[PDB]
Amino acid sequence: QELRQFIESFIQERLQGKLDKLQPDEDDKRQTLLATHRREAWLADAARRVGQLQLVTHTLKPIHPDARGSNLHSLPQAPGQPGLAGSHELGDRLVSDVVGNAAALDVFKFLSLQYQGKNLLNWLTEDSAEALQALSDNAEQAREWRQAFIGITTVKGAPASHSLAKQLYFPLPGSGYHLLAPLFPTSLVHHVHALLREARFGDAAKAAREARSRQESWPHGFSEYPNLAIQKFGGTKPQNISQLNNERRGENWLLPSLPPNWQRQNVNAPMRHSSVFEHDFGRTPEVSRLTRTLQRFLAKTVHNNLAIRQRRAQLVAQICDEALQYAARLRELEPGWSATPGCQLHDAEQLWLDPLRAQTDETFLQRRLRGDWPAEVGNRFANWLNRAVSSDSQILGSPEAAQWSQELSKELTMFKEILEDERD
Amino acid sequence: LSTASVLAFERKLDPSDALMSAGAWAQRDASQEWPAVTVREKSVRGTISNRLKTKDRDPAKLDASIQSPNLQTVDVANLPSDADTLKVRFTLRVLGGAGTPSACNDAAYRDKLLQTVATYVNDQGFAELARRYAHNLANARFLWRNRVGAEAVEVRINHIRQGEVARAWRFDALAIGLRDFKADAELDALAELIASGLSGSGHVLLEVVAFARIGDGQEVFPSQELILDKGDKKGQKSKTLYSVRDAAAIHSQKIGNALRTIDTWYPDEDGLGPIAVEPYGSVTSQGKAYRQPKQKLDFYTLLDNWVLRDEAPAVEQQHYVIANLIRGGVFGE
Amino acid sequence: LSTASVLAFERKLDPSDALMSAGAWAQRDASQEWPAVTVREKSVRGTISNRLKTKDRDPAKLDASIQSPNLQTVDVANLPSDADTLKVRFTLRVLGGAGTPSACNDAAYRDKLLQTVATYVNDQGFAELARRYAHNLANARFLWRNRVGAEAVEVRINHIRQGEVARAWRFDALAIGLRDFKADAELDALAELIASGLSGSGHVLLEVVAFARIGDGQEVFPSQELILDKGDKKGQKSKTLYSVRDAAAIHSQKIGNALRTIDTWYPDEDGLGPIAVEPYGSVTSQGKAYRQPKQKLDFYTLLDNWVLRDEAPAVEQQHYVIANLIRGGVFGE
Amino acid sequence: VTDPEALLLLPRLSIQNANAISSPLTWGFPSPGAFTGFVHALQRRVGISLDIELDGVGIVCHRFEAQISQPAGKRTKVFNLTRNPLNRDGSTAAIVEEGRAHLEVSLLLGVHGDGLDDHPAQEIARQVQEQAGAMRLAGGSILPWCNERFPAPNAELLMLGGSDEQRRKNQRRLTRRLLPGFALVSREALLQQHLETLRTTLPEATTLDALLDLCRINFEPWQVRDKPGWLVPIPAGYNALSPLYLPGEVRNARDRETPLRFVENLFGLGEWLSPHRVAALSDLLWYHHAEPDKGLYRWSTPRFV
Repeated sequence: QELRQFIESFIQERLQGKLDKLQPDEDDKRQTLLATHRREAWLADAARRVGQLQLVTHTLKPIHPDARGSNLHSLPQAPGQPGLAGSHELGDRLVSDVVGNAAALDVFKFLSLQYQGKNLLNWLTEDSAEALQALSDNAEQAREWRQAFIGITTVKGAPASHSLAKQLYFPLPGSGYHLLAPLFPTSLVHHVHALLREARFGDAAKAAREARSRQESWPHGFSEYPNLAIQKFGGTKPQNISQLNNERRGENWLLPSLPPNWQRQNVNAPMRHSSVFEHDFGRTPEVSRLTRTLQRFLAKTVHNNLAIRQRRAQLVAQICDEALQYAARLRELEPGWSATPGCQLHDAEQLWLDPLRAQTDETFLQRRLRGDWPAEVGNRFANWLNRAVSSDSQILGSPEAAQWSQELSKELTMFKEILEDERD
Repeated sequence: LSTASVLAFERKLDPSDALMSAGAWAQRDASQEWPAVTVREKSVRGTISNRLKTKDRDPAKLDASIQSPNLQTVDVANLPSDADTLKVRFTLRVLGGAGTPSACNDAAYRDKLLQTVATYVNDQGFAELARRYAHNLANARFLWRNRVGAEAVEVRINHIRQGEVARAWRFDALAIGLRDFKADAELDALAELIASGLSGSGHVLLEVVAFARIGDGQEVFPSQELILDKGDKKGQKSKTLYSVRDAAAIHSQKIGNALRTIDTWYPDEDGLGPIAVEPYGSVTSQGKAYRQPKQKLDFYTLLDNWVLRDEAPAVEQQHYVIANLIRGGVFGE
Repeated sequence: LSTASVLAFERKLDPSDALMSAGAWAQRDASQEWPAVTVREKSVRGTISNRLKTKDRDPAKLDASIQSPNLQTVDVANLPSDADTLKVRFTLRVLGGAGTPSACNDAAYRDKLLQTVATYVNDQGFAELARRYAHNLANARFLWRNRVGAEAVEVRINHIRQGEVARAWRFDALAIGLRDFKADAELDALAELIASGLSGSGHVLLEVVAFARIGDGQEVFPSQELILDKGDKKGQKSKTLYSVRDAAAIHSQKIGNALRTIDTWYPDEDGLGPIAVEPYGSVTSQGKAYRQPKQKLDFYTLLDNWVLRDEAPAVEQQHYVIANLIRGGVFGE
Repeated sequence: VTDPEALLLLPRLSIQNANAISSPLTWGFPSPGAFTGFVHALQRRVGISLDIELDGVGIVCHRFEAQISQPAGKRTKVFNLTRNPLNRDGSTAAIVEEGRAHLEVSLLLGVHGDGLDDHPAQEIARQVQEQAGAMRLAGGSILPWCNERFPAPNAELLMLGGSDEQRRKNQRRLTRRLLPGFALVSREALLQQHLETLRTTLPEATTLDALLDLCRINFEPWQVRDKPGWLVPIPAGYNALSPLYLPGEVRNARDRETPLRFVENLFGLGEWLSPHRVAALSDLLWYHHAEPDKGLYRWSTPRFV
């Protein structure tokens, strides 16, 4: 019955935080007003003042200054296909905080601790037998409180919308169009903020930085979150959506989604001496990272052969594909491709990096400026495979030591198929 | 037939963000390889020149605060010491289907607006709006602050149908002003092109090249961006400019805003010249929104009584409505 | 009458950066290909030359902190060893239309401000103010520390309108002094040129060559960025120098600030030396502000008591208000 | 839902002023549903007169910057904005933030039509390429033809008809013009078996992609764990939670002859792949389907390997 034996005590514990809002005469009137609620009549005053609001979990009023939108946080299940990830359920730490227009926080701040440990949050829709016994008054005041509680999550079924609700056609399979208006899930984004602020500073940052600085780790869940951008919803006047206080002043940040060429990459094979004229290098920083990722697992143990059975030769094919991507990137930034100072190794190294057709060539221009001979590129791939990892004289006792040479031959076959029509 | 309460239109004459590059005059006709004028870094030491408060003056606190100035590392985009000109190059297109909304509920309001724009085009052509949108390419208004103090600024326009120039026109952007609209002989052929491509047929494509001889090593003004506050009081201000391919560029919406200076029909005076054609026509460099909802000349009243109530406004101010159709917006309440 | 809460101006005297380069005297006439003074670095070793308030000044702290190193890396720019002169070459261009503001709220304030400037101009021209700017190019003040202890500074100023030279000016910047403003028949022609470019009659581009001889392999003083005396690994960069495309240089705001050292009309003194025109006209080196807002004689009182309250600012000091408009800035609340 | 009669590539679809965020939880490359809607609108304004049919798209994502900035050296980023016009009161507008990027892409499609059955080849390809550059794709206008037009005319590369070895050499005759990019494909089975394999702590479903855009490590009791690619969440469909509606039931729709459903976002992950490491180029298309029995209005890549 924690609405009279704890509700009279809660109106009294607000009658100790009501002496702060108390002058003599205007404060005696304020004590008469707030003691028509915090003495005996909290339900009637709360249902009169806050009876027609709308709480939410994902609304759309904050996508424009003076717009309109939807109010529905339901659908707590999705029993269909296990191939997506969304707002089908929260599971633990269920939160619900939607803005609406509820201005009196002190009428919805002395009513939430009746369900923290009890079932006083289970009478927020109906079935108020203890909710009518935990009032001490007749059916009128408890009915006003029940009206203010049944309007706090009012769901008519058919919402309304404004022109700026971002309404999108989605095509059926060869059929008509169900137009979709997506919204902005506020407590879901703050759930992401709960996990992120837990794992960005406080515990895991201090732990990971000091731990991987010197020694101070039992290895636990610690990680780094790069490339997150700030998305604000009011700036220095935030009264759009809920969960919006003076550390959360539009402080909704945003996980990264960049493509495979987000940042920039410096060139490593220009038409110079140290760029192309010394062409037995194959230099690249991403190739250095791939070589380090190979050399960190250059020993096949007695356990992880199931995971190390398709992750080495496939990674070497990915490194050859990264070399092909480097050749493609070099295949656009070469306006002048011809003989010059620093083109001796680049005369045969210019097969894949095919420069522009030389004007000084004669009718037999397919020998030095039109060389369609990508067979020494197999020799360059053989040199790169011999210089990648030092193949020992006794590291082939198992079926994956000479299989390294078989994977090198497969990479050389893929390189021959790729450079079968390089200069042509 | 009522107002369609989800109502919208698309951009027509939607240019691209123009790169900038610099070189010398009379080497101007080989301008395909000019180096990019990249944004660079410098740093300023400020002072107290703000209008401080009327009775917070304190003639010792001022001396105590000038000795500790504020520190800003603002950006700049100078020309090189060899350069003398400035190339501004963007690409422009019209999408066609002018009166057709990309969002409309009422097939009654849209039905009335069909023959509204249809008898507007069938009555008279866009030659008024053709010469008015051609006098924001025929001068060089799209280079905004680079126009003042330039000693010779000119714009070379060349229309392409294939991957080559169909008909080219070359101008002198300080002959015609920012203020007057006058018809020429190198202009009305361009006007018929932009008019007959601007109706509902398909698309048109124009590449605009402008040569503002701004001086020698003198800075240019790429458009900066808005920022929220950074968490430092030493690198607080940065004046971050705009770059496309490591190259200072003007934004697309600003370089289309300079296209959109059309209307001299706003009722106040013919002193400011044209402003940007806007619903509730408002200028940033003037402060307040002209054409108040009290007076008739705002947009929704003209469009509603020229479509719903069928009372046509005079042809002097009808062009405002078609001009901010070509602008487009989001409409309804 | 009210004032404007947001108001601004262009700068009307806009110079470039000044990239410096050294060379030998008397072959200075062929100085089109002198190599740039390149910013090098060197490693210095600090000592103790700072005040100590004796909160820890024990018989061990000083002869511990002497042996405790504070070695640093500074940036420095010397001449080539067979060179004794410094060439500093910037371009100056004047816009004109001096008092017409950029962006102002009220339409009522701006018309009487423009007519205030116009009754100033046809009352008296820009002649005295252009002479006072010309004495900051004839006297090569823009060489800030590269001028002190120079044996002979001289100034070449040509006039560019096309790729040509209209008239030249050779100014022995030490024979005429920094102290007194005196007129010369060749200097008043340059005053006439800036007075025409500030009026509106003809744009003007000038380039200013400064041949300050110093000595064989001496040390020049280019501009310095915001120093980052950061969290070192025991010894980091403590001063850095302004570089351009392999060339040390001076910021444009510094050789603008040395060019607008105009006013001697400030109430504290008049013959001790002119300073730079600013609101609450202040010096960073002197650490004070002449023309306090306790006094009348600053800008923010003369402006709103000459526009609004219609009082004459005593023509002796009316030149300051116009020179601070030629400065340009952020005005209003 | 079938591999095409013929492919159709557009090598530098240089676009501009795109939408960066595209969903409330990411900001990088935009949604693939934007591209599926792009090709549905292309099919609407082309293939009803030229009799083709477009189902899937192919992203390659050559180069991608974003108007983003670093505030004071923090471990975050911000967005660059655009100035809204003046409010009716004329002081300043209600400024609202959104990300705007300038990317590069090339789209390959899937055709069930008569491009070489009753019409000629490069006529159809040239008219579709010439007509494609008049419409927006991600809230941003396509940067039109320039010096990038010089490799832009294309073939109309058949797949369903030809020699087997020339099926191989035609699809890698299409790969030779596609090098410096990195294609986007989904990882639906990897989503499934990577949440189900890692169910040794908890069975939660939305914590999968919420625990992959980060450096997971259980370090030494310095060895960074084996990253299998570029683990990054994508908006992978639309769950329509509330039931259907009518044009007269919920007013303020766009057209009043098509029904309305309020919808929410769904997050799978999409790896980035070089085009060399595929099975075939018909095995990477972002299709479309709607299941109105469910709420799932979900696009997909069937048979990504």
